[PDB]
Parts: sequence; structure tokens; C-alpha cells
Amino acid sequence: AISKNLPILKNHFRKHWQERVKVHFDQAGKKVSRRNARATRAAKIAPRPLDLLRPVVRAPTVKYNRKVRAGRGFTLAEVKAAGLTAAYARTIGIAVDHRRQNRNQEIFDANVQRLKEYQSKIIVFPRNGKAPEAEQVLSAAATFPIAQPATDVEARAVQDNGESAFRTLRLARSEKKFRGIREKRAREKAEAEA
Amino acid sequence: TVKTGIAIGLNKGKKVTSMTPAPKISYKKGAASNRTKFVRSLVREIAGLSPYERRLIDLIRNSGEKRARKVAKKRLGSFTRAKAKVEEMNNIIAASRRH
Amino acid sequence: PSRFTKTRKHRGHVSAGKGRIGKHRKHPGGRGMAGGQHHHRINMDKYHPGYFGKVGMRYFHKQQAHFWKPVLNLDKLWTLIPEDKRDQYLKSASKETAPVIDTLAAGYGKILGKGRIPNVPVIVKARFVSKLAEEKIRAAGGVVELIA
Amino acid sequence: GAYKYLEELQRKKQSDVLRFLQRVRVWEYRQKNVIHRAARPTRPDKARRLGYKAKQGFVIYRVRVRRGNRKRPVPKGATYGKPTNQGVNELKYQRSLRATAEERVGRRAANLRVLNSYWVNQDSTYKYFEVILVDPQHKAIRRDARYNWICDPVHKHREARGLTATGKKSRGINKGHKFNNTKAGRRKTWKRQNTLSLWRYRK
Amino acid sequence: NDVDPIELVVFLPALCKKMGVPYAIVKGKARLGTLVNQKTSAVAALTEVRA
RNA sequence: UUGACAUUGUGAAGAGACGUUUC
RNA sequence: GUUCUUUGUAAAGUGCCUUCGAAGAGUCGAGUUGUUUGGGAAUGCAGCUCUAAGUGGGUGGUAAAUUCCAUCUAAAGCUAA
RNA sequence: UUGACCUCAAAUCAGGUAGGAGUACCCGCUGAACUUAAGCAUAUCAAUAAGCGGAGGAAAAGAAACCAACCGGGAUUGCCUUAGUAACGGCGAGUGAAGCGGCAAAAGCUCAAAUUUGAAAUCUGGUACCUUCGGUGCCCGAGUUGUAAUUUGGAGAGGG
Ligand SMILES: [Mg+2]
Ligand SMILES: [Mg+2]
Ligand SMILES: [Mg+2]
Ligand SMILES: [Mg+2]
Ligand SMILES: [Mg+2]
Ligand SMILES: [Mg+2]
Ligand SMILES: [Mg+2]
Ligand SMILES: [Mg+2]
Ligand SMILES: [Mg+2]
Ligand SMILES: [Mg+2]
Ligand SMILES: [Mg+2]
Ligand SMILES: [Mg+2]
Ligand SMILES: [Mg+2]
Ligand SMILES: [Mg+2]
Ligand SMILES: [Mg+2]
Ligand SMILES: [Mg+2]
Ligand SMILES: [Mg+2]
Ligand SMILES: [Mg+2]
Ligand SMILES: [Mg+2]
Ligand SMILES: [Mg+2]
Ligand SMILES: [Mg+2]
Ligand SMILES: [Mg+2]
Ligand SMILES: [Mg+2]
Ligand SMILES: [Mg+2]
Ligand SMILES: [Mg+2]
Ligand SMILES: [Mg+2]
Ligand SMILES: [Mg+2]
Ligand SMILES: [Mg+2]
Ligand SMILES: [Mg+2]
Ligand SMILES: [Mg+2]
Ligand SMILES: [Mg+2]
Ligand SMILES: [Mg+2]
Ligand SMILES: [Mg+2]
Ligand SMILES: [Mg+2]
Ligand SMILES: [Mg+2]
Repeated sequence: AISKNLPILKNHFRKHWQERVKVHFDQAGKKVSRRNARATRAAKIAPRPLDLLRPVVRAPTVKYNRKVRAGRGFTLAEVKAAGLTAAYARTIGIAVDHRRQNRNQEIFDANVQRLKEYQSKIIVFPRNGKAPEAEQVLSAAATFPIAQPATDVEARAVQDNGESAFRTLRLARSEKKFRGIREKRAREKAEAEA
Repeated sequence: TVKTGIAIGLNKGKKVTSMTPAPKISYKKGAASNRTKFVRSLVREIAGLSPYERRLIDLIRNSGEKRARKVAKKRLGSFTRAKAKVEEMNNIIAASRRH
Repeated sequence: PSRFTKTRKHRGHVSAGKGRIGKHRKHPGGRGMAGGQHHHRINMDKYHPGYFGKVGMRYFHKQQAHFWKPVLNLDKLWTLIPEDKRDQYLKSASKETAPVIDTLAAGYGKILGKGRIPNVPVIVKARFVSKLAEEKIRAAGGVVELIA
Repeated sequence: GAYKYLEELQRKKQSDVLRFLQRVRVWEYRQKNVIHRAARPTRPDKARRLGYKAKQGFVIYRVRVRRGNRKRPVPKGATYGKPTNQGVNELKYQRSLRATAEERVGRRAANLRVLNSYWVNQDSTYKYFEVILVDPQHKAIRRDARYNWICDPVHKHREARGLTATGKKSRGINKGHKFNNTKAGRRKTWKRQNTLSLWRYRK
Repeated sequence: NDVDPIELVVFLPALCKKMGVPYAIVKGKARLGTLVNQKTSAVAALTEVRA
């Protein structure tokens, strides 16, 4: 039924919903599991650090490309440009990704930079048994953070070349719209011949 | 490809010093190669023409290249697929005529 | 909590609060939005005009935040510059050591012209500005740098 | 490589060489039982391609299945229900006849595990399939590191669950927008978006 | 002359033909087997041969 | 129940479609 | 952390040059029918009819002809949390 | 008359395997109506109950015939969110996801297609010995209608 001045609700409960209620009573005790099993992973991983070294990556969509984001892997271009093989890189602390390419130098250069800076900061133990112990560092990600670049300085000079920025956009947009139309009227200029 | 650095318009997008990434062989997936180019030749003259193929070339040297295409589009399920088949006929027809 | 509830007050009066003539029956008038065009029409017109019928264009597989373009007014603008750093730029009032504000970095996507700012030059970098917003900036000794 | 020729010869099913072959073979296959043991893969280039390997432990079966829609097994047509569900004669089975093929041999050879199958012939009445199986207790496979995975209990009757190739087809497993339901597994993904998650500190 | 399936071998005389290669459709897939110490051999062809 | 398509192949008389070919 | 073993003239990685670079068919796809899906000139699934190709093929949430662009590599498989 | 091959059989032949149970959770098939719409048939309930087949300690999914239209992203699963939104709907009742973003966990791969052709290099079994989840030798068989090795698209192969 309908009455009084209230908003029209849309509560989808016409379907035996109670057969499927997930009440996270285990939110607490699962945190303990997620720990206790991180703890005991960190053990048998010897002195290795739980997580792989991961790239900088720009992050997709017009909504988000302003920020920068840890990607999945390092490309093959960056790995050889770091002077080592992908196949061996996996066996250290490094994540590789055969799909995913470089079309941006400033992410490449800054990623080969990570790779270099990473090698220099870890000690790869020799293949036998005895070693120089070393303490166990848990995160690579803590150790090698990703930060967003520089884009500009705190202040510069006002430089007004006179072009209104609004109008620059306007004309820019009009350009798009009719380019196709113009692509036509021109074609009939060729077809307007004797 | 040559981005204007402006956020709208006929090639919008922030300017980035570009690279041009090593080409994937996966992009060469349907690539011919002398191997298949040979075998598919040899199967043709062994196996021969197929029914609709036999009428396809027939419409060709008769009721135009047009009418043959319409049949070929109905028969194969795609216009593009038809034109590419009708073409393949004309080359067979080419061989039979001028040997 | 139930202790404060009205139904505690009602115990011992027949029929709860619901009456003798008119009961509390099991859905008079129908469940949910029934009879909107019919017996529940007087409430639907008034309180919910517009409810019925289509209007406008359809858009399959629409992706919100293809249209991500959050707004910022000159009305603020100077909020984007860190407080303590602000005073400095406020008096320096220079066209030569003018402050730069990367609005897109702040998370915005268009500057709009509401309100007034002081005569101080600002280099404002953004995607899209209002014809009036850039007019005010330009008139305060600043400029607009289009970015992406 | 004689195979590359076969692969490309097999494509010309309307060629006389193949018409003739198809015509003579669909008769032979019909006079044998609905299900029988096959000597050796009539499509050696094809069995191979699906993972078959000519050795001790790979078995090939051939099987007739009946072709057409599924007549709703309801008594005298009577649906007893709304008119939507009054259908009988135009209803199509959600699995593929090849799945019905795989499933039928797999019960006859319940001591083997089903690896894959492929078409070989059809007619108005039957589609014909050769199904490739593998013995999980024959040492040639138990020691083969490439195929020992199928000895695991987790692959028992994999064809009756749709883990086979036709099985993952009809079950609609594939990446993409065209497979939003059916992908993580139709029912499972349903139960997901139909479950009510309440945390301890309600949000 | 007796290979089943025949599709294994049909394209051969024509594969030979295109290359010049001399061929013969000998009788006996079991005869060619004996020829290589097996049970059946389908095909058999020498290339070198002492002078 | 009627028609099409599929299962569907080989040789002819014909009236037919412009020695092939669909009736 | 010890000790038998027993492996080699054999396995692997990397630099430039050059020539090749095989990639799954009664499938993909299309019609039509039923079913399903938020998927809307048709989201998946199936039945019958048609049935490909290799600078091919698929996808790009409005059908079609035409021109471009972009993005993966189907019709075979394994795999812990 | 003798010996092979192909196909098809038989044995209480030699050794194995399947069934049946359980089924909370899992992979499919098959499939309602009560009910809601204040009537009702489309729709709803519900791609649910019931019925059938098949697994495990998880199952399934999984290294893109993906997402995207960005400066792009990068196996799968899941939680937070996208969002009661785009969209479906006698456009009525009602239904109703996806992409990005943060997180948990992280792992990558191998066949088919290739001349080993200067060596079928591969494998079951029997059998003798031993150090027995097996090693070695011998024999039969399997296999050229292709068992090994190298190669799987990220590549890679043949030569210098
Ligand atoms: Mg619980
Ligand atoms: Mg981690
Ligand atoms: Mg009172
Ligand atoms: Mg009272
Ligand atoms: Mg009363
Ligand atoms: Mg009254
Ligand atoms: Mg009223
Ligand atoms: Mg304001
Ligand atoms: Mg039937
Ligand atoms: Mg399978
Ligand atoms: Mg190598
Ligand atoms: Mg493929
Ligand atoms: Mg159904
Ligand atoms: Mg449909
Ligand atoms: Mg597909
Ligand atoms: Mg699997
Ligand atoms: Mg016995
Ligand atoms: Mg059972
Ligand atoms: Mg019923
Ligand atoms: Mg009820
Ligand atoms: Mg009712
Ligand atoms: Mg009522
Ligand atoms: Mg009633
Ligand atoms: Mg049930
Ligand atoms: Mg069951
Ligand atoms: Mg168990
Ligand atoms: Mg677990
Ligand atoms: Mg599994
Ligand atoms: Mg791949
Ligand atoms: Mg992903
Ligand atoms: Mg109404
Ligand atoms: Mg629904
Ligand atoms: Mg994410
Ligand atoms: Mg191999
Ligand atoms: Mg080389």
C-alpha cells in the first residue's frame, strides 16, 4: 500500500533472503587466522620478505590517471633494461608481467630505477648452505614505497599569451564535432572537377 | 598518438615522452607462412571444389559478380566473408581460363 | 530498547493501538506499491509527481565517471594552497613568484566562477574552466593553464 | 608432418573424397553398437590435438547419440501450470549432444577418466563421436608427469560435471562482459549477489 | 593400398607428383612392416642407397 | 495433418530454366 | 648438521648476424527455434539448417553499407592461497 | 601347405578399477506452484522447492580470443565500493549487474602443430639380483596410423 509523504523505497526482500544471510561473526577470529598464518609464513620464507617487489604504473581511466599505482609486474623491457633475465628475476623478490608494455618513458625510466635500486638493497644468498644470517624484513612495499611524481614547483611566473582558456576549449570541441562534416564537403571539392 | 595536452578535443590527452614497444608475435596470429600456403594449395587440387563453390563460380561468369556475392553472403553468413570467397573464386576461374 | 516501547504501554488495552472498527488486518489496499495508477493515485500525484512514464534518452552500458569532473569555485580556490604557505603568497602579490595550484591533483576537474578572490596572481592548472572563472583569475593577475 | 595435411583435408567435408568417406563410414558406424571400443582414432590428427597419445593407457570409444530437441517427458502433454510452461515440443537441452556422448561412454568405462571427445559423423538420426579416455591406474600414465594429474581423485567423472571441453562450453565459462552470469559459475555467482552481508559494526 | 583411415595417405601420390618424387602404391601394409622389423609400416622409402 | 530443409545416391524418356543444368 | 652416494664431458643462461617462425573446423560465424539474462534490431546456453578464413579471427553493450582505429589470439590442458 | 597383418571374439587367463553411503559447503542437469501484482494470463515468487547425475577438503575459476578509450590497465577468487545505479519491466508490480578504485591472498604454466632420420633415442609387463613408494640386467610386448628430447606465442626454431 501507499501513504503519507515518504520517499519511495526499493527494498529487494521478496525472495527467501534469509536462506542466504552472511553475518560476519568471524570478523574477529579471522583476523587472528590471517595473522597467525602470516606469522608462520614469514618463518619458512627464511629471511625472504612475504611480498614481491612491484612496479610503478600510471592507473587507467580519465578519473584516475592523475594518481600512480603499484602494477602487477615489471614488463620484459624493464627487466632486461635492468640487466637481468625475467626467468631469474622471479626467483629473487621481483614480480614480472609478460603482458603489459611501455609507451611511457617516464614510467619506464622510473621503473628500471626501482629495479636497480632494489638489487642494490638486497643480498642474494649463495646456493650452498652457510650465509651471513641477516634479520628478516617483512615488506618490500614498506621498504620501497611508490610516490607520485613532481608535475610542478611551488611557484613560477605568470605568463599570459592572451588566448582565453575557455575559448581554447570551445574551439577545441567545435573542431571535433565538424571534422567529419568537413571531411565530406572537402571530398566533394575533389569531386567538383570539370 | 601526438597528444595535445588538453583535456578534450580532437586528440586530447596529457603529453608523455613516448616509447614504441617491441611487437608481439601474437599480433601475427593469422600469418600465412610458406608451410600452410603450400599444404592448403595441395589440398585444393586434391580435394577439389565444393558444391556451393561450384555454383558460386557459376554465378560469377554468368549473372554478374553482384548476384554471386548476395548468394555468398547468404550462404556463408557474412558480407565480408562472402566478398573474400567470391574473390577466391575469381582466382580459380582465372587459372582455368588463362592457364 | 523494548523497555521504552509503546507496545509496553498498551498491554491490557484490547486491540493494541489499532482500533475496534478498523482492525489491523493483513495488508488492506495491497502490498507495496500496488494500485499506483488506481486507488493509490491521489498520493502518487502530489508527493510523487513524475513517477509514471518514460522521459529522455536511453544509454546502454553507461559508465559513471567517464563523466568524472568534480567542480571547484573561486569561492575557495585558495583552500587548495597549504594554510601556512598561504599568507606568504597573499602579500607577495607578485606576477613573478605566483603560486601554482594543480587542481587536478587536488581531485577536481573544473573550476567554476562562484564568488570573489583577492587581486593576487595565481597560476591555475586544470581541465575545463568556466568562461567566468578564468575571467576573474585573469583579472586578478593570474592565468589558467589547461592540463589533463 | 602428415598431420598438417589431415587437418586441412578434414576441413573440406563437402569434397567428394570426403563425402564418399563420410557416406561409407556413417553406415559402418551405425551397424555397430550405439557404444563400442574403437581400434584407433579415425582422426589421428584430431585425437592427438586434444591430448591423445598413442600408447598403453589411452583408449578411444565411439558413440551414437540420438539428435534433436528434448521432448518434455510429461505424460499426455499436460503441463499442469501457467501457460508459459505449457511448452513441450520446442525445448532444447542445455547441454550438448557431445556432452551426452562423453557421459554415456564414461559410465561404461567407469574405470577410465574422460579426457576429451570430437565429432566424426552425423546423419538425420545420429551425431557420432569418438571419445578419448585414459586409465588412471595404468602405470604408463601414473608415471607420466604430463598426465598423472588425471589420476587425482579431483577428476573423477569430470565429464558429468562439465569440466570437459564441451562441458566448459555449455556451462558458459569464459572471460568477459558477455559472461557476467555463468563464469565464476552461474549458480555460485547468483548466490553471491543474493546474499546479505552484515558486519559486526553494521554499515 | 590398404590404410585405414585412407585420409592418412590419399594426399601422397599428389604430394610426390608435385615434387617429382617417384612413388609406388605397393600392395601390403603388412609387407612393409616386415620390411622394417615391425607389424605394419604404412609407408617406406629409401633416399641414399650405396652406389 | 500439410509444405520446406536434412537423412539423399546412380540412369533415362519429356514439358520446361539460358553440352553443362534446376522441374 | 652430518654421511653414503653419483653425477661431465652434459645440462643451462646471456650478446650480435641472418633466415624462417608450423599456432586447435561440422569449429568460428550466420539464419531460425526454444530457453535464459539488467543485456535493450537480441547476455549466455541448446536444437535443426548454412558453414568460413589466414596482412585471418574474436571483441569494442543500437541494426546496416563503407573507411579507419584500438585490443586480445578462440574452437586442447595443469595449477597452491 | 606355411607365416604374418587388420578387424572381432573367448577364458574362474595375469594384475587392476567402478558401483554403494554421506551430501552442510561444491560442478552440472531438470524444474514448479503457493505467492505478488489488491482481479489476471506477461512478469513475480525463481534461473528457488522437489527430482536426477558427479566431486573434494574445499569445490569451481585461473595466466586473457580480458578490461578499457586512460598518461592506460594486466591469471583467478573474495571482501569494501561501484549501486538499488546503467539497464530490464502489462516501463506495471517488480527486477537489476559490469568497468575502474582500496583491501585479503598472490604463481605461474604445457600440449597439438616441426626430420631423432647419423641411429624409438620412449613405455607397460614378466623375470633374475639389490639397498624395495624404487634401481639395474635380460625377455616378451607396446609403438612409426608416432613413444622420447627440443618448441607454446611472453615466443621461439635453423644456421654464422
Ligand atoms: Mg558461519
Ligand atoms: Mg601479500
Ligand atoms: Mg494508554
Ligand atoms: Mg483506551
Ligand atoms: Mg479487535
Ligand atoms: Mg467500516
Ligand atoms: Mg487516491
Ligand atoms: Mg560555495
Ligand atoms: Mg529428439
Ligand atoms: Mg577435458
Ligand atoms: Mg634451450
Ligand atoms: Mg588456439
Ligand atoms: Mg530450463
Ligand atoms: Mg535469445
Ligand atoms: Mg567464445
Ligand atoms: Mg581445470
Ligand atoms: Mg584372472
Ligand atoms: Mg556415486
Ligand atoms: Mg508444473
Ligand atoms: Mg511463500
Ligand atoms: Mg494475485
Ligand atoms: Mg489479494
Ligand atoms: Mg485469483
Ligand atoms: Mg533440490
Ligand atoms: Mg545431487
Ligand atoms: Mg572425501
Ligand atoms: Mg582452504
Ligand atoms: Mg581444482
Ligand atoms: Mg597465453
Ligand atoms: Mg584481473
Ligand atoms: Mg496497470
Ligand atoms: Mg530475475
Ligand atoms: Mg582493484
Ligand atoms: Mg614432446
Ligand atoms: Mg639462435
